[PDB]
Amino acid sequence: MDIKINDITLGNNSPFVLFGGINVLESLDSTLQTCAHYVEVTRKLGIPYIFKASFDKANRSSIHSYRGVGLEEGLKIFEKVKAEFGIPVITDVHEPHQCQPVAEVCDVIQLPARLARQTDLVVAMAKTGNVVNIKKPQFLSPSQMKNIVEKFHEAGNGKLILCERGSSFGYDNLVVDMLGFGVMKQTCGNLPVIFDVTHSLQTRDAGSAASGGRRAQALDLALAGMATRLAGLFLESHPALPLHLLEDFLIRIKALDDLIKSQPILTI
Amino acid sequence: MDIKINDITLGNNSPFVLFGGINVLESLDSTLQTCAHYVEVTRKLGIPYIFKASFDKANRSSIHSYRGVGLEEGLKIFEKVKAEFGIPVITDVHEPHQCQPVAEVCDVIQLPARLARQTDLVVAMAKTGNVVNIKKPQFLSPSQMKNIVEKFHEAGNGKLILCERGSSFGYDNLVVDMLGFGVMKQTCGNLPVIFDVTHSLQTRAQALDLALAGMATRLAGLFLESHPALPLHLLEDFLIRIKALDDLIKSQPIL
Amino acid sequence: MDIKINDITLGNNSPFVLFGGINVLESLDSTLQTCAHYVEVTRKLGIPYIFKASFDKANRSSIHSYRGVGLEEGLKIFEKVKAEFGIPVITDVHEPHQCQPVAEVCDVIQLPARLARQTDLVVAMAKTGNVVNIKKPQFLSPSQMKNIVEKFHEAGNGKLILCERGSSFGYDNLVVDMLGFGVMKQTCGNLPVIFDVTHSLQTRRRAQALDLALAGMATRLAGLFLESHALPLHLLEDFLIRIKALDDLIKSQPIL
Amino acid sequence: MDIKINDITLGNNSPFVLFGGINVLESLDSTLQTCAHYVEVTRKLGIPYIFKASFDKANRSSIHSYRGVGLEEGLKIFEKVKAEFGIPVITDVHEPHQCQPVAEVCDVIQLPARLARQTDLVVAMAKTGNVVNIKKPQFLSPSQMKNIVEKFHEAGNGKLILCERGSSFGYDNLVVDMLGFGVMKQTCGNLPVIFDVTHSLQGRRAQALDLALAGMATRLAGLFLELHLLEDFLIRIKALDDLIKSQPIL
Ligand SMILES: [Cl-]
Ligand SMILES: [Cl-]
Ligand SMILES: [Cl-]
Ligand SMILES: [Cl-]
Ligand SMILES: [Cl-]
Ligand SMILES: [Cl-]
Ligand code: NA
Repeated sequence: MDIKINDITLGNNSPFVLFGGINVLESLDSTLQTCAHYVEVTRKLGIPYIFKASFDKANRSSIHSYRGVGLEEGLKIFEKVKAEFGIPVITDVHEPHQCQPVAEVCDVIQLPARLARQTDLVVAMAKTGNVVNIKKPQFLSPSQMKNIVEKFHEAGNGKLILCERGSSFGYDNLVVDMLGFGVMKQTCGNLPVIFDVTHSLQTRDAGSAASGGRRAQALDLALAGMATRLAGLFLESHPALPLHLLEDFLIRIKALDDLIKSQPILTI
Repeated sequence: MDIKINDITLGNNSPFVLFGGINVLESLDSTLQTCAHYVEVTRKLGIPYIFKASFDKANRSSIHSYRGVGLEEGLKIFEKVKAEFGIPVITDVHEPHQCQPVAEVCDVIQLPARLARQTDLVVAMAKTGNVVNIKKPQFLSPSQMKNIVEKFHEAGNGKLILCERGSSFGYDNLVVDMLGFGVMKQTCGNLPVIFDVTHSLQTRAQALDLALAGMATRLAGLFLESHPALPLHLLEDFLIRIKALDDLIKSQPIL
Repeated sequence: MDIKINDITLGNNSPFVLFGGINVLESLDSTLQTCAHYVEVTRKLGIPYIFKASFDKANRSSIHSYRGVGLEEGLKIFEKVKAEFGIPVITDVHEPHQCQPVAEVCDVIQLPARLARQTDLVVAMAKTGNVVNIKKPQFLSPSQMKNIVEKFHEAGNGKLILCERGSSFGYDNLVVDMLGFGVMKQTCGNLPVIFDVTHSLQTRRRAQALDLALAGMATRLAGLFLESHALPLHLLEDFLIRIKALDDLIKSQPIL
Repeated sequence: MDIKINDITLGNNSPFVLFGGINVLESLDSTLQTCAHYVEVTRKLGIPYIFKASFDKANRSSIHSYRGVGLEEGLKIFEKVKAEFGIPVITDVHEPHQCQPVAEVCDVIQLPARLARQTDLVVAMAKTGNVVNIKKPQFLSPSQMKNIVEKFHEAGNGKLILCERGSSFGYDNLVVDMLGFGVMKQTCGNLPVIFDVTHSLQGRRAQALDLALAGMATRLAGLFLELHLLEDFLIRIKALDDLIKSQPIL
């Protein structure tokens, strides 16, 4: 099943879409500057791009870390991003009451992994009728995603993206099961699957030392996921991977994606 | 560090405290019946007791599933439990705005495991000044519980209980690392550690074996659910065993 | 099901049996001294005791680490232990050809975890007719132990002990699933289940070994398997006092 | 570091090599038939090929299960495969005494994962001087492969292949950590790394293809694989391998 996002077609048989941006919105000027870097690199390669940021992030690593400019100013920033660059945008919500006003502006709304079973939020997000990105909790098996999808369907919204972010592996933070992508596609009606490679490399479960040198293998992880035929890649980059590297990185991802997406799926 | 909850002393070198009750509040009358059973059993066995129930199941599998009586009616039920039996109670909170009104009634308020990183919720719970029960996420290493404890300390509340509920073990399965208890005690200032045996068994006579094993490591409390979950009529027999072990362990000097 | 090992009764409802000793037989005099310390302490506390050591350790940290005294001299050392102290002994085997000569001397023979699905070794061990200790591999689940037990039964030997040593948990780490003991008892005919606390900790000390040991023994087990040099040898008495306390309590109550 | 196996170059920047065949050798005729199929498919696609089989099934579910032809007859069959098809072969060894006679015939000898810490087996395999395929244990972090490599080096054999076969994930289940390939390359001197997709897989056809594609995207020396399913698979794997190998390393 494909999802149309303005001009973009998002789907597991379509050219991959890049989701990226900044962690939290600070100001119009800082946002436009960072967005412009992604837009310039993606335009150089012809890759569809959706800008991501949080306006009120409730799960930062300290309780006084800045949560973002907030709903009213955040939406004004997102409006300007859409107008200036002509791209769609994506943000997370965590309060049911925020869903409707966010959905007036933001093309895709995101269901934080920790909240993925929270019924009042699921309903409120569903009722917006917007595209929704469902983050797969690290503690949920891929064959359980169908239950979250079922709740969205019960609440009347089928425009759903499934977002892989890794699975809990010992006290070693996260491992990504490359088979989980296929399990999701098969059980959830071939909804668009996207791969959050950045959060798959998170180390808040066990601390950074428990991940050893393994996180340096991030291009590899991205390539490996995209080899399984995916609608998109969710990826953070700042001058997260560095920006001199972003073009080189996307060249490799686009090469693989183009190769994969050009071949018919295996005969049956 | 010990925590006083009314007349109860909760701590890792004190007689274990039972946090027991039910999944979800469904009516006044069923709640009082179940709680009466727990009170009568625990009083005769001499086991300190805190009554547990959720007022809302916020993450059931269908949007049409029964969620329980809800906040307003749930607090009325908890007020009646406290009046009738004179015991403390515990319930979970899911939204920052629920924290102050829940804390006015419920002695202990509980941070759900999946919400343990929600900073707005941590702050709102902390501000209540109530005793807090921190459910350890299945995806968190025991040496990282300190990170949650640090947030509560920064928010000005140190009356914290650490609650084991198992660790993810592959897909759809949990294991309880019996060494984690000691890791939590050493790295979190010997705050009370309690064991949620019920949720640790998320896919028998297995509950007793697992409870015994956890309590062998010397813990402040046991957290469990029954249904009229352990069959309610087996409660007394179950607790006799747990108390026999707890008494023995607690009588041995710490090494 | 109980197993008699000389005058010892091993079983999940009997007083726990300590299986203790050392990693690798490296000498005669030092072996006897260490064994003597275990004997003195277990006799003082009334705890049944079986001395454990490897004669050939195929597991070493370097290619030229000493592998141990070997079969012939190792069996001689075991003979001396048995003559001097009058206790049973246990050791591991790695090759079918070693089964007979080791079984003639040793009261229990051990199947290494890595070899637990090696059919030729299983058959050769079964055919000795000796008591066998089956080490549960860290990569095998507790409900698969019944398949190893079946192979021994097909080969004619039912005098089997199941030994827990933890399960793989992420990378380079072990966790002991306290529920596995019950799964093994239920699916394998209530054969004796013992807990190798030493090897269950090898990726993680004294206070840890105690907590883990107590936790396991709370589940009602036939025995505890440990190495010293590994627990410091002088702390053996204190450690066993606490284990025996819990074991006596548990074992004195009927099963629920 | 590349390894030459006859006229095959095996390395992490070379065209991938297919290791495949059958589980356990049962007869000459069925072995030659299966091998001929792999040869015909790999030749027409231009993929280097090494034939794999065990002479013995060391783990069977019953004591009375069929065990395979055994060492003596197994080596006679491997000799005939090499004479008929002119390809290298690979088999596993389980006992030190088997190492020298197997190495006389088999180009690559394999260290089973469960036996990777058996020091006497390592030494005996090293002393053959043959190319060795080291199967990574399901509990070991990829950085710990360096400790096994060190042992082989100290025993005088540097012709080593590291082989991924998945990692234990709870009970009775495996996961392949796609980050581990790079870790093994970086910590073990860029020895060839190959991916045992068959044993990593605790329809199922489509799963094997997804997993194989994902691992080969990390840039590997080779792969193990068990109406024309082999060729359809290989066509896709070769397409991806060729693309990956044509990009400079980042
Ligand atoms: Cl903080
Ligand atoms: Cl998560
Ligand atoms: Cl709960
Ligand atoms: Cl959890
Ligand atoms: Cl041992
Ligand atoms: Cl093992
Ligand atoms: Na004997």
